[PDB]
Amino acid sequence: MVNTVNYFKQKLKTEQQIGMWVGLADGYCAEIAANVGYDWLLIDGEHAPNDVRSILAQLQSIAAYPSQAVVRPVSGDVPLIKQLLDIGAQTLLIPMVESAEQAELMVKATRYPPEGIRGVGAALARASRWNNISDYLQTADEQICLLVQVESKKGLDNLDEILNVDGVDGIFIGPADLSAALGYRGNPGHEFVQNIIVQTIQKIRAAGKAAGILSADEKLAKQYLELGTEFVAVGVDTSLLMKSMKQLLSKFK
Amino acid sequence: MVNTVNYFKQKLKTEQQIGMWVGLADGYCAEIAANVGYDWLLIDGEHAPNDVRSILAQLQSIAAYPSQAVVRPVSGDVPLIKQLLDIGAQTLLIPMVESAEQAELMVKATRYPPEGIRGVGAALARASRWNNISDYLQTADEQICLLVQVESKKGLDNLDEILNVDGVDGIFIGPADLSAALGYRGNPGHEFVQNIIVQTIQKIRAAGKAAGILSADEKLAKQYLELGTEFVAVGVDTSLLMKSMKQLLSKFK
Amino acid sequence: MVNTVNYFKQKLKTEQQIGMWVGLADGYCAEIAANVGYDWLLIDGEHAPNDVRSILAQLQSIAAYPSQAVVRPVSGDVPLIKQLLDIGAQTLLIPMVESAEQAELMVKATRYPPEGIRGVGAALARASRWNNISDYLQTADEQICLLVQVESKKGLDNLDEILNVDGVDGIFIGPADLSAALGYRGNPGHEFVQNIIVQTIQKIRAAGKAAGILSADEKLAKQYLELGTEFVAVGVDTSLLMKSMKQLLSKFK
Amino acid sequence: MVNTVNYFKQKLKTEQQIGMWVGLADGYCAEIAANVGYDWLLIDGEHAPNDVRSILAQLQSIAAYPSQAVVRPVSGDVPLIKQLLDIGAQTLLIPMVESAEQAELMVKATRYPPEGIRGVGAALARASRWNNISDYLQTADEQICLLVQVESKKGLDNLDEILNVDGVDGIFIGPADLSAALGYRGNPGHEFVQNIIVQTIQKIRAAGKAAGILSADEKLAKQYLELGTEFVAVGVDTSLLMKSMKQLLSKFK
Amino acid sequence: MVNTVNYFKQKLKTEQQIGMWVGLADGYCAEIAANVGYDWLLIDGEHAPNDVRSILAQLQSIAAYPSQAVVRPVSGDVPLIKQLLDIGAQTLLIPMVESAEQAELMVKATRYPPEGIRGVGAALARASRWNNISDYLQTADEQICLLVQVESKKGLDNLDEILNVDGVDGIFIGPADLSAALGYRGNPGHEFVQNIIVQTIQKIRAAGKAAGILSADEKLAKQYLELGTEFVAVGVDTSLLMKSMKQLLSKFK
Amino acid sequence: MVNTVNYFKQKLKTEQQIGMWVGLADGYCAEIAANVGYDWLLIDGEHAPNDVRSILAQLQSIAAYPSQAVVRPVSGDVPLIKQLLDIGAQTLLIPMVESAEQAELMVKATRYPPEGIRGVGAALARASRWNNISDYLQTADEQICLLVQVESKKGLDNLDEILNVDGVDGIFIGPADLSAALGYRGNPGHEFVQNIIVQTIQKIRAAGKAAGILSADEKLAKQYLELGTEFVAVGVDTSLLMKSMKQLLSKFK
Ligand SMILES: O=C(O)C(=O)C[C@@H](O)[C@H](O)CO
Ligand SMILES: O=C(O)C(=O)C[C@@H](O)[C@H](O)CO
Ligand SMILES: O=C(O)C(=O)C[C@@H](O)[C@H](O)CO
Ligand SMILES: O=C(O)C(=O)C[C@@H](O)[C@H](O)CO
Ligand SMILES: O=C(O)C(=O)C[C@@H](O)[C@H](O)CO
Ligand SMILES: O=C(O)C(=O)C[C@@H](O)[C@H](O)CO
Ligand SMILES: [Ca+2]
Ligand SMILES: [Ca+2]
Ligand SMILES: [Mg+2]
Ligand SMILES: [Mg+2]
Ligand SMILES: [Mg+2]
Ligand SMILES: [Mg+2]
Ligand SMILES: [Mg+2]
Ligand SMILES: [Mg+2]
Repeated sequence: MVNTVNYFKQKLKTEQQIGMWVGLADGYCAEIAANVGYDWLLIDGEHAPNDVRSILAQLQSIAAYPSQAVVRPVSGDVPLIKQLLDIGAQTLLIPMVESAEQAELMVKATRYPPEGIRGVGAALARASRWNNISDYLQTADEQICLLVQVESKKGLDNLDEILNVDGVDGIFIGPADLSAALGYRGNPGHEFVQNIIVQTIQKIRAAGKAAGILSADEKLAKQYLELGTEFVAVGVDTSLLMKSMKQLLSKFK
Repeated sequence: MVNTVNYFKQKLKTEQQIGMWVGLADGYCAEIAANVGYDWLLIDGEHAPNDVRSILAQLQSIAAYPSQAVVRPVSGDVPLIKQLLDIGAQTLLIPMVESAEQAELMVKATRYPPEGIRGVGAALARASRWNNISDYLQTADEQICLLVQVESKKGLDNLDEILNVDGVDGIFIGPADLSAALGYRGNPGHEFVQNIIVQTIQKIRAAGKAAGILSADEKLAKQYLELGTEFVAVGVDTSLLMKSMKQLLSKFK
Repeated sequence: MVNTVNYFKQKLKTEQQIGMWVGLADGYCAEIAANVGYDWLLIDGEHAPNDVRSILAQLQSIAAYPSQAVVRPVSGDVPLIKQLLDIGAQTLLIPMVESAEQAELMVKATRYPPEGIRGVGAALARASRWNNISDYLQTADEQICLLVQVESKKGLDNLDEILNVDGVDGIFIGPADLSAALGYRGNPGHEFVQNIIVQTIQKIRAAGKAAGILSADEKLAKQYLELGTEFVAVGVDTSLLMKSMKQLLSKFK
Repeated sequence: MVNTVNYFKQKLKTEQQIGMWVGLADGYCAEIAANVGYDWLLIDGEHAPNDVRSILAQLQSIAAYPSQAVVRPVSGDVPLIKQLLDIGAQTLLIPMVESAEQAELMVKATRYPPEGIRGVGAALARASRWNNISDYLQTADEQICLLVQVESKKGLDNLDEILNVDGVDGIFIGPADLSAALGYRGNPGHEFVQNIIVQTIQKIRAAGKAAGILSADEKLAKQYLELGTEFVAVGVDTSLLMKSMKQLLSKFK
Repeated sequence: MVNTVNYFKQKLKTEQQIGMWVGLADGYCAEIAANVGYDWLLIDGEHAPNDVRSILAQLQSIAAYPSQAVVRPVSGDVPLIKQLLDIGAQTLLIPMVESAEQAELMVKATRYPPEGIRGVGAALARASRWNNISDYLQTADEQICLLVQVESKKGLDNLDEILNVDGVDGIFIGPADLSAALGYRGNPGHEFVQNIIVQTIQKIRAAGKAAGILSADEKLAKQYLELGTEFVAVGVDTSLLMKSMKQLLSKFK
Repeated sequence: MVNTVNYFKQKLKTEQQIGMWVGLADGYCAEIAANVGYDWLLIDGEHAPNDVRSILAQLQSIAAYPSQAVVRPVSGDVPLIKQLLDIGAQTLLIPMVESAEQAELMVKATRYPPEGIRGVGAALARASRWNNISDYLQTADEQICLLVQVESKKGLDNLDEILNVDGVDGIFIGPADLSAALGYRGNPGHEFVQNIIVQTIQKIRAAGKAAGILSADEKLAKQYLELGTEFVAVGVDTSLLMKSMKQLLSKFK
C-alpha cells in the first residue's frame, strides 16, 4: 500500500474546494455528509462533542468516499495533534493561532523527528495502516496539510509573521470568533468586520498561502469564492438539520 | 411523582398531531429534533440502526421537551415490547399487523397481568422511575397508547377485524410497504394506491380509531390532514439532512 | 487453562447463596456490586436496558471477584441463550417458563449437540477463552447451570411436570409477576400469594431441585431462608441507589 | 450513485474467494482485517458479541477497502435480516437452515414485496445511501446474495430440497456444528465427518450452487479448494490473535 | 426559545442548596439521581471516569428534571471549559484554584470576547440549542456561574485575593484535598482542619461570595448549613450505592 | 480488602518481566491478550485510540488475570495522571521525559499531598474500590510504580540527572522515537543507535533503576534480556494481528 494521497492539500494550489462543517459528532451522520459530494468535510473537535475515538469513527465512515477529511482539534495541543495524526487525519485546522512562534510549533507538531516533534508509533497507527504502508515513516510528512485559524486581534497583529512560516499551508478565517474579538459578537456581516476579512484574504493569497473561510450566507460565500479563496465551507450539518426541520414544521405549524 | 401523562394519546381525540421521523439513531440528533416543536417524534427501531439502549438514550434526550415520543419496534415481538415499555416508551407503533388475533396479542403485550402479559419489573424500570412513581403498577396501563401499522394486502384483508380490537388506539398506514405490497414499489403516488389509502383512512376514522400516515410530500400530507387524519408525520430526519446538504452543494457544485 | 468452575451450581447443593439484582446495566456499576461480597449477582437482561454487549462488559467486570454471575435473558429464546453462553455466562435464569416441553427445550438450548442444540463456536467465544480452555467442548456442559422462573398460573399448573425435567437445576419464584398473575399486582405480601409461594418452595425442594426467590423485604427474605431456599436475592441495585439518595435528602429536605 | 455492486456474488461463478472470519466485534479490528486483501470478511453476528449497531460500524470500516463483507445473523430471523439489509449488508450467511421451506422463507426475507417480505424503508437505510441511490427499490434485489449453512443431520436430510430452492446462491458447511451433530464434537478431522463434507460439496456444486466452508487447517482448506469450493474461509481473527501472542510468549516463556 | 435560566446561580443569593455528587459516569445513573429532588447534581469530570461525551449524556438525562447540573472539569483548562460550556453546562466548579491570576483566567474562560476568551461556536452548541436560542451570544454570560475550589495551602494563602475577583460566584472547600494538603490525609474531622474550614467559610461569606462544601457526615453537613453555607453536597452516588449494598449483605452475611 | 499488590513493581527487583503492547483499544481485545500469560500488558494511551473510559474497560478486563497492567498516558500531563491513577492503573509509563525537573514533577503527580500533588478523590475511585480498601489513602503510594521514557537527545543529555530522581522506578527506552531523534527514523537496527541503547541500559542498571525496552525483533529482545533488562515488551497486538492475517493469506494469495 502507498500512503493515502492528500488531495485536499494538492487542490489548495489547483482549485477552490467547497466544504461542509461536520458537528453531529457521529460516524453514521458523518457517512450521510460523505455521500453528498463536498470537496472537504471539517470534523469539528473544538465546538462539537468529539474526542479522539469519535473522530476515528468519522474518519472510518468518510474514508470510503471521495470527500477529504479535515480535523479541527480543540486547541493547538502537541500531544492531541500526535493522536489525531496517528488515527489518520491528514489535514488539521488549528484554532486560535496568534504568533509565528505558535505556528512554527504546530508545523513541528505535524513532522517526525529530527525535523519535527511528532511522536513515532507507526506499528500502532491507522495512519500507517499498522505498517501495511511500508515506507510510512519516509512518506508521511509529504501528505500532511497544516491549516491555522486567525480569529483574534492578536492573530491579525501577527498575520505577516504567521504568513512567513514555512509549513503553514493555509490560513482559515473564523468570522464568529473574529467578529466577537472585534466587538461585533453575533454580527460578522458588519462592514468594519467584512473589510478586515477581505484585506486578510488578500494578504494570505499575496503571501502564497491558501485562504479559507466558513459562511452559511450564500452571498458572502460566493463573494469569498470570487476573491479566489481556496477552501470555503458553505454550511454546518447541525444548522442544516435544525433549519430543514423548522422550515418543514412551519408549513403545518 | 404521578405517572407521565401521555398527551399524544389524549390528543388523538382532540387535535391533529404533526410528526417527525427520527432515524439518526443517536441521543444528540434526537435532542436537535426535540427542539423544533413537533407534536410527536417517531424513534424508528424497525428501519434505523437502533436497539433498546440507543432508544433509551433518545427517550432521555427528548424527555426535557414537549414533543411526545413514539417508538416503532422492529416487529410485534412480545419480549421487545416489554423492554421498550420498561425504558419508558409510552406510545408504540407496531409494524406489519395483519390480523385481529395479532392486534389482540399486541394489546395484551402492553398491559400488566392479569388482563395482559406485560412482564412486571417496576423496581428496575425507567417507566416507574425506579418506583419513584409509587402507584405505577395501578396507573401504567392508562398512559400506554398502542398504534398498529397496516401495510400488507393481508392487513387490508383484515382491516374491519383489526378496527374492532379494543385496545388498538390508532392504525398507521405506511405508504412505502403498502405501495410495494400492491405491486407499485417506489410509487405510492399512483391513483390505485392513493384511492386505497383514502378509503382506509375513512374506514379507520368511521370505526372511532385514530388514523396515521407519513408523507414527505407536502401536498399529500395536507390532503391527509384535510381528511381529518389524527397523526401525520411530514418528514424524516435522515432525508431532510441529506436533501439540505445536497441542495446547498448544488448552489456551488 | 481448565474451564471456569461454576461454584454457584455446586453451592446449590451445599449452602444458601445470598444474591443482588444488577439492573444498572453498566460494567462500572457491576464492578461496584462485585466488590460487596454477594454469593451471586443477577445481570438482568429482561427488565434492565441490557444487550449481549453490555452483559459481556458486566461479566468482564465481575470476573475478577468471587461473586458468581447469573444472567437473565429477555425470554427463553434459543439463539439468545446461545449468545449469552458464548460470552461466558455459566448460569442462566429463564423467565416465564410454563411447561415441561419449554423447560426441556431450555435444557437442550444449554448443551452441545448431539445431546442438545447449543450452536458450536468455541474458537470465537469468551466461554472457551478463544480455545485457551483446550477441552472446552468436552467440559462445557458440566459447568452450565439452568434455572427457570415460575411466575404465571400456567407455570404453577405445570409445576410438577417442570420439576420432573432432568437438567433444570433450580426454579426461581418471581413474586412481582406471580402476584400480578394471581390478581394482586403490586401486593405480593398478601396471604393468598404467600401461601402459594411457601407451597411452591416446598414442592421444588421435595423434588430435589434448588428453590430461589427475590425479596427486598428483610423479614420475607429471612422467612424464605428459614424454609431452606437455596438462592435468595435480597435487594436490587437501582432500588438501593434510589432509596439511599432519597433517605439522605430527607434529612435536609 | 448506482447501487454498490456485489462482487462477492458475481465471483461465486468466476473464481474461488478466500475469506477471513471477523469475530473481534469492533470497527477498528474490522479495519485491520480489511487492509490484508481477503476476498471476503465474515462479520459474525452468531458467535461473536455483535448487534446491528456494532455490525454497522464494521461495514463502515470495511467499505473503504476491496474486501467484500458477508454478515452472519444469530439465526434466520426475518426482522433481523430486514435490519442487516437496511444497514447495507449485501451478502448474508444464515445459520442452521434445515428445510426447503426455511430456505424459501430466507429468500423472501431478502426480497422486496410483492415477490418477497423485506420491509421497505429506503429513506432511512444506509443500503440506499438514504435515497442517494435513486433507483435502489428497483436495483436492490439484484446485488443481494443469500448463503445458507447446512450444519445438522436434518439439514443433510433435506440437502437435495434446499439445493432446489431458487434464490439460495450458496450453501456453506460449518464443520464445528456438523462434526458435533454427527457425534464427533471437537473432531471434524475424522474420516466419517470428512467423507460427508466432500460428498456434500460435490452435491452442492452438481446442483449449480456455490459451496463454502471454513477450515483453519491449511491442508483441509487447500483440499476443499482443489474440489472447486467457491468460498473458503481459511482462519479466524480471534484465533490468529490468540495463537500469534501465545507463540511469541513461548519464545521467552 | 429564551436561554435556560440558571436557577442554581440565582439561588446562591436566596437559599441554601442541597447537592449530590454524581460519579457513576453514566446517563442512566445520572437520571436516577435527577429523580430524587436534590437542588444540584455535581457531574464529576475530575475524580469520576467522565469525558465531554459522557458529561453531555448526563446533562441530557438531568435536563428533564428540576435538579441543577454543576460540572467539575479535571482542571482549569481553558479549552476544556470551552467544550463543557458548549455542551450546555451552565455552572462549573474549577478544582485546585490557587491565585487571583488563575481565578481571573477562569472568569475569562467563561465569557465571550471581547470581555473574555470563550471560543465562539453557537451554531454547533447544545448551549445555544444550535441557535434555536436566537439571542444566545448576547444572553449567555448572564446564565453562566463560576465556582472555584480552594483545596491547597497556596489557595488558602491567596484566599483574600481570590475573594476579590469579580466573576467568581462561589468558593467551594474540598475537605479531602484540603485535609491532605494540611498533613491530615484521610482525617478531615480533626479540629486543626475544621477550624480552618469554619474561618474559610466565614471569610468567603464576608466577601459577598457563596461558600460551598461536601460532607457525607450528616453532623458536619448540618453544622456547615447552620453557618449559612450556600451550596452543601451531602453525599456521593458511588458511596451510597456501595454502603447500601454492604449494609444489606451484613443482615444476611 | 487490602490494596491490590503491584507485583510488576516488586518483580522489577527479582526477575525479568516479558511484556505485550496492547493498542487494540478495546476491553474484549485486552481480555484476549490477558489470557496469554504475559508478565505485563502495556495499555497504550499515547499511540492507540484510547481515552480514560476505554483504558478503564481494559483494566476491568485484565483484572481477572495474573498479567500486570501498565498504562502509557499521551503525555506527562498531571491531571491525566490523576485520572488514570483513580481508575486504578498502578504502573504508569510517562512518554518523552527530558529532565530531572520533569521526572520529579511526574513523581509528585503519583503521590498524595502533602509529599505529592495527586488529587484526592478516594470515595469515587476504582483505585480505592470506592473506599472498600479502607486504608487506601495511607497504603496507595507504596503500590504505585513510575516508569519514564527516554526517547530524545534531550533525555539522553539529562540521563544521569533523571537516574538520580528518587521515585523513578524504571526508565524505558523507545527505539522508534530514539532512532528518529538520532536521524535514523525507521531504522533502529543501525549500530550507531544500538550502541547508544546498550550504554543507556548499562547506565540505567548501574544507577539501581529498572531498564525497559520494546523490540518485536526476537534477536534484539533476547540480546536485551541477556544484558539484564528488567522489563522487555516483545510484541504489539495490532502488529501480530496484521502479520498473522497477512502470512495466512499468502499461503492461498
Ligand atoms: O467558522 C467559524 O467562525 C469557526 O471558526 C467555527 C464555527 O463553529 C462557527 O463559530 C459557527 O458558529
Ligand atoms: O412511513 C412508512 O411508509 C413506514 O412505515 C416507514 C418508513 O421507514 C418509510 O418507508 C421511509 O422509507
Ligand atoms: O423477582 C422478580 O419478581 C422478578 O422476576 C423481577 C424483578 O425485576 C422484580 O419484578 C422487581 O420489580
Ligand atoms: O465454520 C464453522 O464451523 C462455523 O459455522 C462457525 C465458527 O464459529 C466455528 O464454529 C469456529 O469455532
Ligand atoms: O469534596 C471534596 O473534597 C472534593 O473536592 C472531591 C470528592 O471526590 C472527595 O475527594 C471524595 O473522596
Ligand atoms: O516502543 C517504542 O518505541 C515506543 O515508545 C512506542 C511504540 O508505539 C512503538 O513506536 C511502535 O511503533
Ligand atoms: Ca448495543
Ligand atoms: Ca470517549
Ligand atoms: Mg472559531
Ligand atoms: Mg413500513
Ligand atoms: Mg418476573
Ligand atoms: Mg456453525
Ligand atoms: Mg478535591
Ligand atoms: Mg515512543
